[PDB]
Amino acid sequence: NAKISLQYWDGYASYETYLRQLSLIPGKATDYVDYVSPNWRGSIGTDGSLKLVWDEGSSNYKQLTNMAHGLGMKVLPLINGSGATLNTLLKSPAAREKLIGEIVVLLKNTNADGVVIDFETPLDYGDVKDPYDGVRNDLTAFMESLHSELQSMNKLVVMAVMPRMSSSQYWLDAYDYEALSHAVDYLHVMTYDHHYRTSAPGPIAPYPWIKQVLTYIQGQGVDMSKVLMGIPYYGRDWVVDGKDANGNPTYNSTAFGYSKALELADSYGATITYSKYNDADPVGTPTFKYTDEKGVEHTVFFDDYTSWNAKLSIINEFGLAGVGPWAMGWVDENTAEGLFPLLNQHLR
Ligand SMILES: [Ca+2]
Ligand SMILES: [Ca+2]
Ligand SMILES: [Ca+2]
Ligand SMILES: [Ca+2]
Ligand SMILES: [Cl-]
Repeated sequence: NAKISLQYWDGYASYETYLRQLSLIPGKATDYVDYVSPNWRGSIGTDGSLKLVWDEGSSNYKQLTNMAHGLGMKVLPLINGSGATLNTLLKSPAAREKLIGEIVVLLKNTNADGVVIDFETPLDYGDVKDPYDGVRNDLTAFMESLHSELQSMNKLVVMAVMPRMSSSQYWLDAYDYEALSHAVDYLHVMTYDHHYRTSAPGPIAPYPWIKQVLTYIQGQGVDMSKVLMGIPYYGRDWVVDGKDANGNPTYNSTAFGYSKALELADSYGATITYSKYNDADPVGTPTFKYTDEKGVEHTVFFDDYTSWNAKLSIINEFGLAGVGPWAMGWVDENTAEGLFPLLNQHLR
């Protein structure tokens, strides 16, 4: 009954932030977390070169990894990219070789346990009709070359992919989900940010929407026992920040953790309500509104222990491998007290 707990270690360029996040994991560490994924990515180049967040010969990477290893966890450095820079790279077979080589020397000069690839949209999808042109096959070739290489080193490969809902979403055609699922050990479907920073307010990851995404992914024929679902630790506070050139109201928002949301609702005396996404949403997502001292109306959507628990149940419905939440930086001591036991109940 043991499921995979992949935690994202978003310390960015701050060595102390990495340490502070580990220290926020209580009891026996392996009872809550299997893998930790640090975003040690500084910049990825056209030619496939890789630049990390600190100086060249820094001992930070080795020290942080031995730290996590001492706690019984495994480390999978997050390699994330997007946009034009990543499109040129994958197009070039030399640049693909180059990046993989940089990954190889990283896992050697760190003794890490593998890598989480996070190549996000925008990605070249070419013509809309043709579902097979663009960077799609070049991306697959990268994953297959990486998988072949790292598995020789007895290292793990996890790939974070965009949450596709249906066939009409042509801009996601870069992800050959079936072929990709065979080039990884785990497939992390990032089922969150259904509502984002400048969109209309709403649940960041509604219960029926996650199931909807996973149903599509299942339809592509991927092995669901290799799929890690996604869940947000953060919420969002939306306001109307103005107008566009055509007079249309524009939204903007700030992201925060579970604790901040509670303090907010308490400060303004707003009552929290579970927003049911539709008739197929039993528990729902917590939400509230308030008006600040400047007269601006705010709308908040976030996740508590109640909604988190309902969404984690999807692991049992689809027989998933586990969950990859984003991210530990959104968890403070108050949140951690109830969140980690909650994780242990579902991930055992
Ligand atoms: Ca992301
Ligand atoms: Ca296309
Ligand atoms: Ca199509
Ligand atoms: Ca208008
Ligand atoms: Cl943001």
